[PDB]
Amino acid sequence: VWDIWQPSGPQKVLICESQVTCCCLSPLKAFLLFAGTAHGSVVVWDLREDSRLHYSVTLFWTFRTATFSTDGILTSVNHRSPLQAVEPISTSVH
Amino acid sequence: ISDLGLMPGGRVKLVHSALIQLGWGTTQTLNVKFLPSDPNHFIIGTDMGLISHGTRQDLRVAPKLFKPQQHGIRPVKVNVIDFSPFG
Amino acid sequence: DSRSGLCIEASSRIMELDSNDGLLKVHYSDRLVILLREVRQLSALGFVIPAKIQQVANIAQKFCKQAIILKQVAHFYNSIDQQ
Repeated sequence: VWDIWQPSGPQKVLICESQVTCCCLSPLKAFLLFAGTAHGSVVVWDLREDSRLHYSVTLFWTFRTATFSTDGILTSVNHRSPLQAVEPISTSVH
Repeated sequence: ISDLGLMPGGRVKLVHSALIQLGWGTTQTLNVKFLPSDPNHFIIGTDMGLISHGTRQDLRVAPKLFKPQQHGIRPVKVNVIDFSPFG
Repeated sequence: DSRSGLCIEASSRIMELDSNDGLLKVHYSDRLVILLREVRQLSALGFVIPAKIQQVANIAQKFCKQAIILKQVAHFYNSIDQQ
């Protein structure tokens, strides 16, 4: 994660275990980051979180890993089928 | 059950069907794109060279498919879908 | 000849990976990919699909789905381990 106008150097980084694809962002504010896994599961990272309880390194730079993936509690929504695309659906009018 | 953080889950679920007109006999999709204006509308493309239309709320508004002025099949295997960001 | 003969299902292992890292060992990764392409291309091209292919193709879907949920369970466990 980096910005066009910022100087050289990534601003943030997210990490996962399996192949990540089908990535998108939150359209209202930077609260969540979404991605579809190659093996059909869904993940989302908490963007609006301070840097703590994450492995850091010198030269400082700090990584960030935090999500509860659909890999945990079993359900049907996974359908055990690779994902193709994800998109934020701004239809909440309830 | 969760990670050892302060984060939401995935208890909510809704499921919608597709490929009713398209469907060995078992077909698949390749790409989906929703409508920025009314995000309830969307289209889905398939390898068979066709793109279907649908929505979420009223599933009988215009259940048509998109096709060029061609005949036969032409399974061009559509791989990128986008939307013109204008009125 | 060699790929219809009672495809062995994927199984996970933790004995060879006694480092708190579970891994699924898929045996016939090729058969799945081939059959998926097989039926998809024959359908699109307006070609006949032999009965043999459709039987195993439907089976192949079963193996793919099961392999994925096995990965999910392994991933869940591996997450527990990291904690």
